[PDB]
Amino acid sequence: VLTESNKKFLPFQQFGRDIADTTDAVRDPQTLEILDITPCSFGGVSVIT
Amino acid sequence: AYTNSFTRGVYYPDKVFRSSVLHSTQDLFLPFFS
Repeated sequence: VLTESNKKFLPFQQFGRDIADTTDAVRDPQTLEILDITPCSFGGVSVIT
Repeated sequence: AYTNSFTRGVYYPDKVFRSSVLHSTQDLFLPFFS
């Protein structure tokens, strides 16, 4: 899920990576703006019976 | 002559951003106090 980011990228910086080597912030090639990256919601499913 | 480079010649190694983290990189650097 994208989201506008207040993050600062240097002019040569296009991808901001995570601890697990995953991009958690990107810069759109067309418009030079920084977008926040977040994997969609997930979780276990427990059935109570 | 000679002089001491205390903590000079440190740059950003890669084209990636990081925040509030300590990162370790192997790259051509200027040794401290050289």
